[PDB]
Amino acid sequence: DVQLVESGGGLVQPGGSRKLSCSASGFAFSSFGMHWVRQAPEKGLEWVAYISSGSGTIYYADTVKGRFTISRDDPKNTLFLQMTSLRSEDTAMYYCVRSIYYYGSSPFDFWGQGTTLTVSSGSDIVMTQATSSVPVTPGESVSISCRSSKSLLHSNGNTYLYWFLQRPGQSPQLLIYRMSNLASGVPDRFSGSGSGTAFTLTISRLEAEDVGVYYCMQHLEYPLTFGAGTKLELK
Amino acid sequence: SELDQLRQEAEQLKNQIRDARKACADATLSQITNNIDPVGRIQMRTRRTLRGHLAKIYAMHWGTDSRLLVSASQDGKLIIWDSYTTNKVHAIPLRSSWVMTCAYAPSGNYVACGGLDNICSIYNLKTREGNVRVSRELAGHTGYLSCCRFLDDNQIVTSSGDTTCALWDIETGQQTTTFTGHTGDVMSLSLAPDTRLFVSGACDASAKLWDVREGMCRQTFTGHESDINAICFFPNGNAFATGSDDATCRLFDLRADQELMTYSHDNIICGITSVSFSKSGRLLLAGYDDFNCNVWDALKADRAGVLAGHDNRVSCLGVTDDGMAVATGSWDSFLKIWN
Amino acid sequence: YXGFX
Amino acid sequence: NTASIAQARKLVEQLKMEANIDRIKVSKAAADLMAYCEAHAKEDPLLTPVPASENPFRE
Amino acid sequence: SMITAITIMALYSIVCVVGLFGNFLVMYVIVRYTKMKTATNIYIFNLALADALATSTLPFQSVNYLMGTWPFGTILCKIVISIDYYNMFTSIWTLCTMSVDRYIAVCHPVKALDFRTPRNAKIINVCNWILSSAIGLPVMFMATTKYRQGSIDCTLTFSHPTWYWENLLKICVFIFAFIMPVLIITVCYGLMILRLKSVRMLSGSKEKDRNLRRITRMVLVVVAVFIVCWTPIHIYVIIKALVTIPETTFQTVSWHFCIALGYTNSCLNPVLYAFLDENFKR
Amino acid sequence: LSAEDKAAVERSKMIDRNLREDGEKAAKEVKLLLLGAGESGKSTIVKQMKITGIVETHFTFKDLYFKMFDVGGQRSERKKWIHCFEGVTAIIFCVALSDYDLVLAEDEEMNRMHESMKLFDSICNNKWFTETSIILFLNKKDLFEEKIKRSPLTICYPEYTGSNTYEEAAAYIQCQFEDLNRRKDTKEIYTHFTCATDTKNVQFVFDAVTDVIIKNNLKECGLY
Repeated sequence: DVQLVESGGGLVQPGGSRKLSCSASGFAFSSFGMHWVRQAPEKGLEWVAYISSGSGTIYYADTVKGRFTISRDDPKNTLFLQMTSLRSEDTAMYYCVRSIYYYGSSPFDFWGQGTTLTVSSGSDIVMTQATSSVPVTPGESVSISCRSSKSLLHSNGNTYLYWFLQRPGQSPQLLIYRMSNLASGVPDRFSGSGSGTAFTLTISRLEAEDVGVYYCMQHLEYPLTFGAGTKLELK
Repeated sequence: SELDQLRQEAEQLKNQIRDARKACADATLSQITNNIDPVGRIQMRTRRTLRGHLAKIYAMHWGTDSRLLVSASQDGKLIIWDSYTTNKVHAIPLRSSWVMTCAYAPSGNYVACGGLDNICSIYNLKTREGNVRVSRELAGHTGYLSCCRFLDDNQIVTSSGDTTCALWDIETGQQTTTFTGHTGDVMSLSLAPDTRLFVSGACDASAKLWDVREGMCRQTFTGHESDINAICFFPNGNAFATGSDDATCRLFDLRADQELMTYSHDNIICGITSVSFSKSGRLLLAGYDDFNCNVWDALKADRAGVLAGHDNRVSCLGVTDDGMAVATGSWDSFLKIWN
Repeated sequence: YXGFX
Repeated sequence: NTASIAQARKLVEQLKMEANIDRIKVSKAAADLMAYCEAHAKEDPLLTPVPASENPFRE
Repeated sequence: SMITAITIMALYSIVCVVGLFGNFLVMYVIVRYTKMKTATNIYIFNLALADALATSTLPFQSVNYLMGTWPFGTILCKIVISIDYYNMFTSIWTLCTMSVDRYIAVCHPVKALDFRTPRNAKIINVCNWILSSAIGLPVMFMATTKYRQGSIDCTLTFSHPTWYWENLLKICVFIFAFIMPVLIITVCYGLMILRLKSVRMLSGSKEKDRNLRRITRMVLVVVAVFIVCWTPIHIYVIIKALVTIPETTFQTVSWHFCIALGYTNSCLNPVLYAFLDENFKR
Repeated sequence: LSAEDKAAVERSKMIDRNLREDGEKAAKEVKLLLLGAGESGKSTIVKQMKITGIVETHFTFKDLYFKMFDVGGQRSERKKWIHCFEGVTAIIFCVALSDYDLVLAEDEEMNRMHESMKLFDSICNNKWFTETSIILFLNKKDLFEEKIKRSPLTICYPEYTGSNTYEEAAAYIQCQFEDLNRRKDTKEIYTHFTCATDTKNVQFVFDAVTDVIIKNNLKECGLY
């Protein structure tokens, strides 16, 4: 049973410091490139930091480099994020995300429960979901769209586009990796297609639990960037 | 004198079968194929060298996507390679390092291996935990595991030094069908394309065709003078070659129930360790103790080419399902990809 | 060695 | 002794079956192999190598 | 006159061309066949590299002798002098390291199992390079061009008192590049031979006794070649530092012969180790 | 180039380093192949070196980690798997001295002791074991002392003309086994007269293994 349990959140004054922790159990933590992703209260997902398996490679988002430090303690199966000079714009839910990279793998396939942080009072690829919400009725078929400011198709043949679903009150869940691959455990009623710059996630015979916000994400190059999200409302 | 009357009756049945085979040998494939053009210059080059094993390699198997392959070595490691990039995808540590065979499931979800531990271990490559785990240890053979091939994610056929072959139900771990009748160590087996039949090669210098679902030997093929180390079906399932210690490869047609051709050179005296056909069946690739791989014209028996890139015994080889490449594995601890 | 002076 | 007699009738039973199979002529058998090679020769990349742009191990 | 010049040039050219050709051939053979799997091959490779670098300085010395002037400027002057000292130390201490490695391999086999890994051999070789740089860099800084009586001289300069720093440098070179290496090599190889005399694989049959004899001969030859090649130049340097000896054509030829004989170590080293190695004979 | 392959190439190097570090442990291993006819005293030696095909045991002695493989039950042709043991440090061949006088079985071709010589001949002269040291444990010397009092060695060696003392018989038996080695100059046999109570035999194998390591190191260091 795979578990990631974040802790350390709370209310902090601006300019202060706070260390978040992510506790891993039920899998081979060490061989997993961890990722911190955050979500502002009424906003979308934003990638924060990445530390590879073995800690050999570390990447930060522009808005956090210099201030945040990501680390991992492999013997105790724990991930850390040391934050300093906290601003009001850092107030968000912080998700710990595991991601293993090899031929045919499914990155970003498990997200933590999230911990809440409250702070008191260009070259990046732009991901575009032009439709902010869609009203649907059960049994019908929906098509969500996403576009990238750059081609996501690589010379190796892969197109690095991921779809996530965030149900209300829960953490995001991987649906599609590399545009067409169905994530493990996801019903075959989801399917993804596209070419190069424009992409489509299609649901057939949508059920009740399918309601939520759908995010696209590019993994072509760092920083990883998400779409604003498309919400599925019941009629 | 019942044993006397039976031992003499077996000779009459053998003579009847020999006579029946002679009766339908009105010609030889070699004279039938005299008119077709030779294949000519087969100039294969090494496109990749797979480094990382630290002992002799005894087996490898291409995945059905023609990109991943698994290799087994006496350093106790089962390595899965991405042959396009040479990246190692997995390194599986084996409980027993005395392995002789490995296999890739056609689904890609599992690998198998085994050897002098007399056990066929099944490994789950797609766990939620993120690492590779032994999912089943198939126990019951009484000699070393010489070969294994998946039928699907739940069934696998094994060959053993105990002179038997076996069909296993992986879920229950039980031998559901046994294949007895060989009188010497079984060294190699080859699955028919439709997986309804398989052929086995044994140290009695005979090959036997087995019906998987009925569990008995349909046909027996003799002709080799020494150990059969290797065997491979013709791509349409109607024939199969047989690598042997007698420095010969004797293609046997199933429906004609006899040898069609021998592939040998007067200056080749070493054993053959491995055989495989190209996608169209025109080329027969065979690995030799003399450190080389020879490429034979399967229709005309002329040698078409040589792969000389190893410093020690070539112990295994295989051709991708799409035919695009052949991999060779060697006692020198390297694999090479050729096309 | 010993060269250059 | 009891093992040689048990194997002896099993060998006769197996030989009886093997003798009774349907066999085709070698000429017909040989023709089928030739027909397969020609029909599939064009899709064999080891026989007729493909351009480097079509070659995964050179791309 | 011209006779002595010609002969000295010939000596230098012989111990230059032969040294470079032999060491480059060794480098090629190592890179293509052997491969860096064994600890010994890494030592032999680094030794051949250092020795080729050392032999690469000989044409510049020959040219300096022929014109009696250094035309290559202060840049090359600095670099050449530093390279020459760096090579001397790296080659000598590589031979010392190899002698210690063989002594450990024979006398302490259990500890040799953990110590003699190729990773450790690379680490030790790199360490030898750093310690040799600890002297090569100061030599590079102190090296400069000075106007001589004739035209210009690429030599070494010293702070006041000049005699003090000059004698210090000479003494340090003599101790660390001759006395300590000779002692380490001789002791290590003596102990190795003594241990080998009491091994059941070389104390029985006449063929096994012949094997022990050839191993002992190998050791004695390597030690003798090192001593014969390096001792005369060091003796000459000490004599010229302690006693003002009048200059003669005979003194010039003998001096340049002693230098060439020092480099003869660099010329015999690849042949002795690389060519006369049973492992290379395959 | 290398968008997500960078993390894949990084993963390949991270597990390629663990292959190197796992081969460094294996390179320090002393590999021992235990051979011998059934009941020759193999399992007594296993107990001595201690507190399904290839039964394995490991032990430490004088800071050397030994790994010993007892082929055990392996009903198959040796020639098909024996080459797997190319490169073992040493073979330990156990011989039952007291088996020399054992009566032939119902259809037995030859007596037990001569069967041991045949196995030794095949192993010692095997093409895969040309450069492998053979250590010979002649076991059950205690039982031999009882048997030789009443049963003459001529039952086993019809050509033997000596006396039935331990010293004459033991030396002759040892000689008969060692004479089978056709490659004495390249291969060395280490003969010990162990028993059920002997304890210096583990020291004997350590001393024999140390000489083998010297040969390997001399070969590697170029001195051989």
